[PDB]
Amino acid sequence: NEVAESMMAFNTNYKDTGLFGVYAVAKPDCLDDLSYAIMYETTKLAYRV
Amino acid sequence: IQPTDVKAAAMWGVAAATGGLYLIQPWGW
Amino acid sequence: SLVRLLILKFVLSMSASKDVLALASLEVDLSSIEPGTTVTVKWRGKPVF
Amino acid sequence: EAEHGLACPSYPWPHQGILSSYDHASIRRGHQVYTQVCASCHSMSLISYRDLVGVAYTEEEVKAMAAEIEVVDGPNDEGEMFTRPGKLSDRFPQPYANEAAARFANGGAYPPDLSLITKAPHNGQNYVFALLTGYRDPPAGVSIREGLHYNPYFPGGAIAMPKMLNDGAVEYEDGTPATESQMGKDVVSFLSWAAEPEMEERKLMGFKWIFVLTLALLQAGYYRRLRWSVLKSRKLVLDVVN
Amino acid sequence: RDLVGVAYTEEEVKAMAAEIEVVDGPNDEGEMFTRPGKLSDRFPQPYA
Amino acid sequence: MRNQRFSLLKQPISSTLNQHLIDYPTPSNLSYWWGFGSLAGICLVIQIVTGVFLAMHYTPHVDLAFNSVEHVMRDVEGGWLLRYMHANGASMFLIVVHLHIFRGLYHASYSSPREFVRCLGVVIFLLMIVTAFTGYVPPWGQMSFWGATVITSLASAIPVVGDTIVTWLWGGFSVDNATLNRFFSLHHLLPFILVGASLLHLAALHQYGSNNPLGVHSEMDQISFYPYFYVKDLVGWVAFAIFFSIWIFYAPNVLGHPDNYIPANPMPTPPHIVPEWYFLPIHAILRSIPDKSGGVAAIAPVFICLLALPFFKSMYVRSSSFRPIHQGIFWLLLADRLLLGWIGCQPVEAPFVTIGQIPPLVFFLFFAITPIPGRVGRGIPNSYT
Amino acid sequence: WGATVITSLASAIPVVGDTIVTWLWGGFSVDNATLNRFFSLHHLLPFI
Amino acid sequence: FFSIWIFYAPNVLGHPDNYIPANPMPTPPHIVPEWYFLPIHAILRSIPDKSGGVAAIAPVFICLLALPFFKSMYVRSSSFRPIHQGIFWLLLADRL
Amino acid sequence: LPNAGDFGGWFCPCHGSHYDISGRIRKGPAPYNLEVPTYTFLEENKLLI
Amino acid sequence: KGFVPMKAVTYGLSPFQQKIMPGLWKDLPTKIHHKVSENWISATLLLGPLVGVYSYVQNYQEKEKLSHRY
Amino acid sequence: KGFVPMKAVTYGLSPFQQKIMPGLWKDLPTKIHHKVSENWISATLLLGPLVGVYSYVQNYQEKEKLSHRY
Amino acid sequence: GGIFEALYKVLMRRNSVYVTFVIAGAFVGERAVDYGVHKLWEHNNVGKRYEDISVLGQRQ
Ligand SMILES: CCCCCCCCCCCCCCCCCC(=O)OC[C@H](COP(=O)(O)OCCN)OC(=O)CCCCCCCCCCCCCCCCC
Ligand code: HEC
Ligand code: HEM
Ligand code: HEM
Ligand SMILES: COC(=O)N(OC)c1ccccc1COc1ccn(-c2ccc(Cl)cc2)n1
Ligand SMILES: COC(=O)N(OC)c1ccccc1COc1ccn(-c2ccc(Cl)cc2)n1
Repeated sequence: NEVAESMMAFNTNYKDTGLFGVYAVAKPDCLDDLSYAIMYETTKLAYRV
Repeated sequence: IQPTDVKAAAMWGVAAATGGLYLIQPWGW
Repeated sequence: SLVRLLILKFVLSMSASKDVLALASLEVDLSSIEPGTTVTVKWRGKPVF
Repeated sequence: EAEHGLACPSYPWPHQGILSSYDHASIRRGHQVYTQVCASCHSMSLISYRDLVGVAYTEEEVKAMAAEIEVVDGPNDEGEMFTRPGKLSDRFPQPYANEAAARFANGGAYPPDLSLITKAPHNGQNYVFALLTGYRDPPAGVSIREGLHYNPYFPGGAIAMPKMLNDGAVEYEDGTPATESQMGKDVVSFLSWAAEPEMEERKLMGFKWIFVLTLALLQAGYYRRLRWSVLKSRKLVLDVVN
Repeated sequence: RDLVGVAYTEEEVKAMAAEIEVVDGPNDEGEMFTRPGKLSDRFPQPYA
Repeated sequence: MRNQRFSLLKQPISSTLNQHLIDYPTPSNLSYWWGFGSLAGICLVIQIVTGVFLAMHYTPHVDLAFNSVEHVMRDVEGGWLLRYMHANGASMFLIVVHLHIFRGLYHASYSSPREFVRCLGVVIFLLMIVTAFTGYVPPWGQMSFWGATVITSLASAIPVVGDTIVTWLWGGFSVDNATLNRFFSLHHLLPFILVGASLLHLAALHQYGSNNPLGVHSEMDQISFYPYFYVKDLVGWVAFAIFFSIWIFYAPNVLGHPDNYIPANPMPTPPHIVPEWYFLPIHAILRSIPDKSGGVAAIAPVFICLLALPFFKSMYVRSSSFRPIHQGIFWLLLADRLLLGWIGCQPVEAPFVTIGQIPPLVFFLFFAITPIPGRVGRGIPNSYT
Repeated sequence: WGATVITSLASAIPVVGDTIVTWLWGGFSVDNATLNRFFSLHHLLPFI
Repeated sequence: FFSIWIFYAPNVLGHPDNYIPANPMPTPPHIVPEWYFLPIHAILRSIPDKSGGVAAIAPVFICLLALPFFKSMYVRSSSFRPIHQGIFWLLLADRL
Repeated sequence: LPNAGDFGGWFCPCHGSHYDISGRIRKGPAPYNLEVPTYTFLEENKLLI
Repeated sequence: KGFVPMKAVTYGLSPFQQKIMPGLWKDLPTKIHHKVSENWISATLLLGPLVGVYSYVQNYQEKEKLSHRY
Repeated sequence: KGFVPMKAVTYGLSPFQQKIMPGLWKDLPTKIHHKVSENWISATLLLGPLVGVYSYVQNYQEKEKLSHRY
Repeated sequence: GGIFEALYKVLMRRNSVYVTFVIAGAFVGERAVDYGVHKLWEHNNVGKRYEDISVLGQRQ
């Protein structure tokens, strides 16, 4: 759908905590359909693999 | 996955029977 | 529960009234005819063959 | 000052309250004051015989109360009318044949229908009590016509109904002394039920749903303040001073 | 009144209608009576 | 468009509902005074649903109409609830709309660019008055006959045609069965015109959006309707249903007249003919003129000076928060519409003939002393600077 | 005799259907409870 | 066309039996509906079981609601389709 | 309707119930027999509804 | 139709990190004094002409009632 | 939604330079022969099963009427 | 506070016992409140019911 310039998933570890997520770069009129697609596929990992 | 999709989806068939006799008590049938 | 109360009160008012149910059982008489013929007499809102 | 009447006081009726019911032994006694003192010139015509079953009488007692009157029934196979004993479905009987024959037996004045008479005037329960037990002697300077009596609570001061609740006019079947103030209180509790026969099914449904709706109001004020808390506590820096 | 102008004059219907007795409402004594018919009345019924 | 699908609310089958009821941008500082407009659309749906079930047991005939309403109250299952919801529900529909109108006068919501939103709502207020009046006749009591006589004969003071108007509205020489049958047919029809004129009145507001309690340009701080103004409108629909349930179960006859429990008799007159509480202010203006043809001509300038508020211009400040003099005139007009309602249920005598002639004058001095602050006020930035 | 032939055709539905027809009728036959509710629905359905 | 039914033949499309007031004791000899209900009235009386008669009216409105969901047909118009065109005129002879 | 049918029974041209005079159905979709209520003589010929 | 170009920085917390209810009964004496020392000329303009007119009518009707009595 | 890029040349006259009505009764014998030699298998499929069924019913009812007569 | 994680532990991680609990919990609650209104009623009115009529059976 060309809704971004670039997309990247990250995963950082520390001694007691960490961070898991997604980083994205896009044009200002694409931010609704991009945010739907990011949240739809992360939550699907808890349901349907 | 896809089994757990339907293995969920057929108990809303039955959440709806706890609901289908909840107000009407359809009696004769 | 509020959707339960309203929907039942609108649908039960269409059922049958207290004055219709008061005219549902009574006692009436007939007259005589000859073997093999037909005459009817009324009871509540329908005939008696 | 005598153009709308005198103002009636307020009596503590036993069915006034948010959880108060009818006194059903006083409805039972007030139907007996009506049927012996009142039904000779007043009609009800909205109340049936089947409406007292379960309120003041058993079904066997109404099937022997209703069978003491003759009711006109439709045409036979010869096309003629007849009479039959009454049933449970029948209405209370009419004293007259029409409104014209009702004024003729009463000096021109018409005695109204009493099946809704506690709702038809203002303050309709304290007015019927104070009128029936309110026949007095006129003040100094007022004269009344012949055939009219002085009641200060009637608008005008001159009513065409004579005083009818005298001491001992009814034989109560339960050992109650039939005083004037006793029969007046008992006939208004019967007339209150007849206007509003739904009051007990109504006060019990309204306590169930005002209580249940004040629980949904406590849920909805939490749900509102939870969705609005990210906006109501945010910090904002802007660059502008004045 | 429906025959006036179709087959009869208004004077002929006012003498055709006045030959029947029609029941009229209660008087000041609350009783029924009979009166001769008018232009507004319906055709009479043979039975009850 | 996009190349494949996404959220299903952005599909054509649900776009008109998404962009106008879910994602619609709203000013973030709207108070609870912006809640009475969806509350009035619920009161209109209650009247339609309750009246469709009431009309399955009602007979529009002069020999059968009073006894059909007592048959509902006594023999139909739950029928006393169906009548008390409909009689008291017409009083709730007028309380909510009266608080709606006084919001728009305080914050000057009729102003540009929102003139067509004001003028479509003056038409709605006229269709509500005709519908409630024409429906108060079907019970056919002593106040349903002597109120339709006092109002329909008031058109006999219009010049040469006049007396041909009233005998065409009546269908005869008086109020009778030809009048009760045509008042029933128009009463099923006019609530469905009122529905189409309310959807049209909302398309005119979604062209410019809503006003706010500060009165300013608001496009830099706006949030969406769902969930923020849906969950605070839901607090208002539950506080309303409690207040509506103390009128059905504990006081169902306080807001009416006892004389409508006597069947209609055209030979005697009731001692005092008083309308419902929500017609009492225009009933006191109509009886304030000692000429009758000048009484009909004082009701039509009520609906002319309402329809001609948003067309005076020079007023750049909208909200009464920043306008200390016009704010004191608002509370002095509200005290006059409550004093005209008191006069409209009093006898026509002394002293209520003088106290009922000055408040019709003060009511018409509100719409002439608005535009003079539209002249003296626009020289404020050149003096206070 | 057309409202009798059609509304009684719902009495062949399994075993909640004898409670359908006497709720549609408002009684035990086609009568004044049925003519009054057929009029109210007939003003409503053209606007849907 | 509508004015030759109001001024010159206003009762051709009705039944005379609706000018007798309703009597629930006798039955008319033949109960026939209006002309526009006659095709579904003949399907409803064609089943010799009654519960299978209500269950032949509901598959009339099911096979109507499930026409546009069969797919593989790229030609639409019956002008270029000579066999389905002859089936159209053979269905119209059946509804009459 | 009486006086017609495949027997002379109770012809019903509503949806085609051809009865016999006994009352139990011959050819048609009437799911039951006709209702049988309770009645007996007093002496001679009047049997009560 | 809806665009104003802007420049600002906003910070925000989560709903499940705050106290939702206790900010209602917080300083209700201070809240009451703020509303009635700022809205006391708008209630003297709403109730004022109504208390003064009701006093005139009850005095007029109590002097033509005592002038008709013999 | 509605764009097809195209290349064509069109010429057109004015309405008040032509004859509006006479092109109706122009060659009506030729027009009639074209419609009935191209639509004669669509009317043999519409009237055919109706004329043949009406012939069956009138013959069935004329042989059970002459078998009931004495 | 340990009942609060344990009650969310079992039931609502999906719509299993959500659109079935709210229905079946609407019943035990509607019968818990209809029972208490029907016992506060017959405690405020003693001696006033229909079965408290001393001459009930005997009209004659
Ligand atoms: C072989 C078929 C079997 C028989 C038919 C099914 C049983 C008959 C029951 C009748 C109801 C029919 C229900 C079917 C509707 C949905 C079917 C559908 O979505 O078709 C799919 C079609 C193309 O599908 P596609 O996008 O390519 O993706 C599929 C790849 N796996 O994409 C679409 O068509 C969807 C886009 C149009 C849908 C808009 C709504 C059309 C009406 C559907 C509702 C059914 C009628 C109800 C009345 C509607 C109004 C209230
Ligand atoms: C003598 C026959 C008669 C008797 C018996 C009778 N009434 Fe009346 N009643 C009348 C007449 C006549 C009027 C009309 C009075 C008038 O128009 O001024 C009337 C009027 C009334 C009114 C209306 C008062 C009003 O303000 O309109 C009430 C209430 C009433 N009666 C109640 C009763 C009750 C209760 C009893 C039983 C104790 C009773 N009546 C017995 C003849 C009677
Ligand atoms: C399709 C819509 C409606 C229908 C079919 C309808 C039907 C009826 C019927 C049958 C009655 C007579 C029964 C009775 O007296 O209670 C009535 C009365 C009445 N209607 Fe409606 N109604 C509708 C909408 C409305 C609306 C929208 C309003 C007000 C804005 C309204 C106001 C009234 C009033 C005030 C009464 C008088 C009731 C009384 O005081 O007893 N109606 N209506
Ligand atoms: C059936 C009656 C009515 C309905 C359903 C209705 C509906 C609405 C709704 C839903 C809104 C938006 C929400 C809100 O601002 O509160 C609104 C706004 C508005 N309405 Fe009404 N309304 C009705 C009557 C009226 C009347 C009688 C008037 C004026 C005489 C009016 C004038 C306005 C105005 C001026 C707004 C401005 C919005 C703003 O100030 O931000 N409406 N209406
Ligand atoms: C609910 O109805 C009543 O209260 N009605 O009507 C039976 C009543 C009862 C008694 C006395 C007066 C009325 C009417 O009072 C008014 C006062 C003004 N209008 C009016 C009506 C229509 C139009 Cl277009 C314009 C003005 N009506
Ligand atoms: C204009 O009405 C008539 O001609 N009516 O009705 C009095 C009539 C008169 C006589 C005999 C039969 C009818 C009815 O005929 C039919 C045949 C099928 N439906 C039908 C109706 C509703 C639904 Cl949902 C589904 C099917 N009705």
